[PDB]
Amino acid sequence: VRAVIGSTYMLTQDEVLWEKELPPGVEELLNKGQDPLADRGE
Amino acid sequence: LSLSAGRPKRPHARRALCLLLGPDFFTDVITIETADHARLQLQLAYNWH
Repeated sequence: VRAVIGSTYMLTQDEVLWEKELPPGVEELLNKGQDPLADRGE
Repeated sequence: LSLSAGRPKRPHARRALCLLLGPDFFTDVITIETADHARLQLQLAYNWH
């Protein structure tokens, strides 16, 4: 499993999409960190 | 910018997309106490830039 990044891409033969799984609570911190201002305040 | 505003300047009471950098003032209410143990509050104004 690798990460293809950049141009548009067509998965060739023998390629399938791999899901990346995250530890509990990291996913709630990824999206809040776009503007976590008032949270950072208190 | 999450900034402070209010009477006694509570924090995070204002949101700003720009930084005000011109000559201006903001006022605050400050409660102090003298060496005679008499408590008395103040009203100030801080001209800044």
